[PDB]
Amino acid sequence: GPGSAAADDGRRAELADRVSRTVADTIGRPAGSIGGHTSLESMGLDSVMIRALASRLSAEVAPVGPEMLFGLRDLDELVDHLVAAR
Ligand SMILES: *P(=O)(O)OCC(C)(C)[C@@H](O)C(=O)NCCC(=O)NCCS
Repeated sequence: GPGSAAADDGRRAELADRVSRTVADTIGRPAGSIGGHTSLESMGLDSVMIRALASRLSAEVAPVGPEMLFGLRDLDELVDHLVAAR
């Protein structure tokens, strides 16, 4: 039927769970605390954590450089890049 919240919104959710676990392992928090709308400032993602997270996302989700991660608002903007890279 009609798209909700968008067309192919479920294809982001398949990648966003892998992103959330990959972020959780980088910052040392429980995986249940992470979610798509969470700001990267609220997760403490400084330059060193971003350089680690880029390598971790390349190993566990899809290839990405830290130059993309410095441009992000939240994990919803990131998963739109990685779902399109596959
Ligand atoms: P990245 O190498 O671009 O930056 C790393 C950083 C630790 C400097 C950055 O993430 C940051 O927190 N910048 C703000 C620093 C600040 O407002 N005051 C100095 C705190 S020691």
